Amino acid sequence: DKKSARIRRATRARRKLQELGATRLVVHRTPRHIYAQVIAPNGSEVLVAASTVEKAIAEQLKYTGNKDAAAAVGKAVAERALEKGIKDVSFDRSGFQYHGRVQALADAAREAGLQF
Amino acid sequence: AKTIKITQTRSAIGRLPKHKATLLGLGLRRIGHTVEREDTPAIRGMINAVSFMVKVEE
Amino acid sequence: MLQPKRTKFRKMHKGRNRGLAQGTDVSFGSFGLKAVGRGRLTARQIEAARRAMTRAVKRQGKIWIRVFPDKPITEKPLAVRMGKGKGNVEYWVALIQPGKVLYEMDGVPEELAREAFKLAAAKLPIKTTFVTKTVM
Amino acid sequence: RNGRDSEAKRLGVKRFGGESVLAGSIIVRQRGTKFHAGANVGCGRDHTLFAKADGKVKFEVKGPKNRKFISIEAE
Amino acid sequence: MFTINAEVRKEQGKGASRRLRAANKFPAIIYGGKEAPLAIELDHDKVMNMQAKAEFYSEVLTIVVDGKEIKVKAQDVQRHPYKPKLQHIDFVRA
RNA sequence: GCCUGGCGGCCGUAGCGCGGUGGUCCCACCUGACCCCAUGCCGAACUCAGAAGUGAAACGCCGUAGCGCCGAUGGUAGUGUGGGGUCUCCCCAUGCGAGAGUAGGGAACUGCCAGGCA
RNA sequence: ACUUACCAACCCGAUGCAAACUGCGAAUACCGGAGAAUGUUAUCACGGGAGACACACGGCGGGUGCUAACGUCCGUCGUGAAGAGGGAAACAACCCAGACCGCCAGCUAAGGUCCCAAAGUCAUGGUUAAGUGGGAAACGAUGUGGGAAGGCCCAGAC
RNA sequence: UCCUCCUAAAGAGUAACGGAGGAGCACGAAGGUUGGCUAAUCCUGGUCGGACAUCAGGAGGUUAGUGCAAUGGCAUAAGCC
RNA sequence: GCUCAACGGAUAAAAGGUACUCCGGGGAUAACAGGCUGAUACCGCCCAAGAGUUCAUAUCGACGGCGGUGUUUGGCACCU
Repeated sequence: DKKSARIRRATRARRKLQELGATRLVVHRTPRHIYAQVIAPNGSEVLVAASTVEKAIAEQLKYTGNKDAAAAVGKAVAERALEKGIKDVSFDRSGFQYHGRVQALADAAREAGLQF
Repeated sequence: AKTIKITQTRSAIGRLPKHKATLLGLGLRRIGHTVEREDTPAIRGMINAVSFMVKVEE
Repeated sequence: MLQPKRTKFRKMHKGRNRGLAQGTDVSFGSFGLKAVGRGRLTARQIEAARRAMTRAVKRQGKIWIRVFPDKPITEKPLAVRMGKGKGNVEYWVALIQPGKVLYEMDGVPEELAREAFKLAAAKLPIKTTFVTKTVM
Repeated sequence: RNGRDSEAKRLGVKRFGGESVLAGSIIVRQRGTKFHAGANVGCGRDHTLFAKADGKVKFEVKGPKNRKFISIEAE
Repeated sequence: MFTINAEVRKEQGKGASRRLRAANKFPAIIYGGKEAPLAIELDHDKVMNMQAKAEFYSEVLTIVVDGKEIKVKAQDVQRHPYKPKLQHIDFVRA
């Protein structure tokens, strides 16, 4: 199973970040969307979330689900997270390779001020 | 303030160290030593522990 | 003589024989020879008793030996001192408690089961009794 | 042919539940991870679990495999 | 068709049960349905000669306790290991 | 309110199996690959650019107990203390009291956020 | 390729066994925290002086032995050692009990009350006739007291 | 002399010429980290090819593996690249 | 830089005989005898397959079972 293989790739860094107790920026890449949400150190409650399924992001994009869309989402999460006093997170790539548009999303979150 | 009265009725010679400690907890020194104590479940547990060698009266 | 085909360790500790038994109902057959005494049973006593039964109720019937030895008993030879290791495995016993159905029998009348179980209970060291297959 | 055994290694639980510890204190000297490390507990190289912060020892059972964690409550 | 006169056990545990079997009785319980389980003591000899029949384990029994009647069925009997006597009987309501 | 996605609590009353259903959005399969990147061969996987087509598989949801799972009451085993016997084993008073089995329960419950529909 | 009273893997149902098996799991013990009463600080640390490092039996849990030994080796508790007194005839270690001294005073524990020998030849209801009591098993037997049933039976049973 | 299990009485420790086994090393990668992956065995199909060498699919679930004993661990892998 | 492996390592460096023997000790520890035990030994009994022309029990009694004795071979190391 592809989804289950991804989750067991995620698990080590997930449990390590729950062990350190850092607020994590969980990404989620789908073939036509990217999702990004900032989660509290208790793991239960979210703080900030942006994604391409929001029409505030989706209307200003050509196609949700490429590197431009993901850069838009990273910029959005960094902006909202700085508006809510969150400065220093840890990036949870959530089982994907840090390569494509998760790299675009995280680089875009680092340009717009979010410290990781 | 019920003050149950406790009497030692057997010797404490061949006894376990826990039971001699309990008789020292109750304050009993020799056979036929009537000693009055408060009636609380801690004291009652001590009387229960050595009930074969204390006659209690209330 | 009965003996396990292949053990895991050759010498077992003595240990004790306490409490009651597990095999208690006549399970497979219809009549049963149930232990009352404690004791232990060598493989020679089980074989002796089984030959007494098989002779007694001739080659009709069907007999189940519900106990199996599987416990090795070691002895030291004669004129050997104490110490210098554990002895050697001489025979194999089954440990019996009160309640074990030692044997079962089916396919005979009850009066032959009485007869074979009398004939074979005189080859065993434990006090024994006769039971039937009770329904629940 | 026999007659040998190793020296006894003195494993086990050194600090039990609710027992106040200093930082650095060994909680369970053990052999695999029979007990796993929880919050404020570290696992040493020989799977010795030691108190990484001060507090109270908390034995718990977590996760999908029913593992036996050992946390430390800050106290 | 069997009527088994019973009493209610005011005492239980291994002390009280072993005291109850030396007095030629044995404990039992009636559970099942929606009601609470009912601890019951039974005379021994009546139930032993009664269960020598086969119909004891198949037919609906009637247990008379405190002048009532509970139509039960004999669920499961603990027997003594090496003696012809009974330890305990579970009766499911019917 | 209903549905879907993410991250958790919880860790089988939560999992399996059999049957039914879902795609506007979401998700999955999918379409293509010269590029970013990749295969000890292969765009199968990973990755990228997309959205024609289908919900077949997958996944979710709804049923169904064939099984797994939970599980009393009672009794039994054991046992701390004191006493007793016919004493390699048991009994008595007393305190604790299972495992297995039975009746039964049972196809989860829930928090935060986000999107679609009414 | 054709037949077969023989054996039998795996799977399923039922039955047991395990110190070096565990999908379960006590009592107890141990560690930690709080609280009351009691205890001549009984606790810990430091310093002066040791002695001792042959243990024995008895209960409980075991290894070894033959579930042999007044055997041997452990764990734990008691006593002896180093503890007299009363009891078990006599009997370190078993049961009761811990001796500062005195008394021709009382009450008791274990154990006992016919005589040696202190105290019931006590009271009520049973049992055994074997001197059982006051050694010893498998097994044998119309010994004898009790209990629950059952077959036949004054259309006459044994 | 040292390691592992049992004895060992559910904390630790615990004896016997008690029951069973091992060590007196290996490794510059078999260490560090990052990224990824998941076994045994059996069934079916398939050139030489066979009970068993490779391929493909299914069942299965870690019965596998862990440089070397045994025990405890290990999927977030401590296993494999 | 040590199989100092007798692994808390006496030396850098070490095998035997003694019935020609000797001294200090020990019943802490053997040989005899006693004691405890009874595996073994001896004696007895229980079941009865069978042998005995038939017929288990005149006489024997397989496979097994339960005791007694303290007569063997032992075990222990309590007395010396």
